[PDB]
Amino acid sequence: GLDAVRKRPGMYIGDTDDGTGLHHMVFEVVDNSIDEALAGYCSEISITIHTDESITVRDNGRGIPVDIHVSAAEVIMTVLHAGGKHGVGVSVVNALSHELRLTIRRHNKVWEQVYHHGVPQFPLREVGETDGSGTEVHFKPSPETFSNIHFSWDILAKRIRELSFLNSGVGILLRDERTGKEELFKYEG
Ligand SMILES: CNc1cc(F)cc2c1[nH]c1ncc(-c3cnc(C4(C(=O)O)CC4)nc3)c(-n3ccc(C(F)(F)F)n3)c12
Ligand code: NA
Repeated sequence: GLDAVRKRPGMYIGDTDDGTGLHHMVFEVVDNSIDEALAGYCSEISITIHTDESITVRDNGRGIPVDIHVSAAEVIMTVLHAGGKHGVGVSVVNALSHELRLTIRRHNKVWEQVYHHGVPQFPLREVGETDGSGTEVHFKPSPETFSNIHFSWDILAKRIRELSFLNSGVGILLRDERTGKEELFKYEG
């Protein structure tokens, strides 16, 4: 389970001391929005660095399926092994965040779930009406995992430029609330 991730984090997320693992936290979450853009359902992605060095990734895709009739969203946020025999998954990000809030806008409803170190505080639950669809993940990297909790504008921006070329017409906004800086990365092909 996620306990093993918390015990050997660099094995899952990358080096936790040289900046690799910390920024991989963002890139693992973002990859899901990129997949949603490649699928043709997402045209806007934003990545926000907050003053407390937490991160919000938000997209305007279909939203994670809820599939309650344990929610599908809880499965993808908490299960490490999908079964059987590259890319570690958002469950690793969850395990290594001291708190993470997932908000889904889908099928006229807003669903949310909160976790601490990957452990759900409560089940995914509906909390209101919405007119959009999409997914938002707000995570706070664990300072007990990363001795340096500070994000690098240059590192994120370099990777976002590479990502932008893969999806023409998909805007990726990088917003740094620590400094007031923001930049829209948008490739037109
Ligand atoms: C920050 N945004 C974000 C994070 C994350 F962490 C997962 C997703 C995400 N944005 C998404 N937007 C869409 C999907 C999605 C929706 N529907 C499918 C389905 C399809 O067949 O295309 C019906 C199964 N796959 C992916 C999604 N999800 C990424 C994984 C998953 C899922 F389905 F496994 F839960 N949803 C994510
Ligand atoms: Na949408």
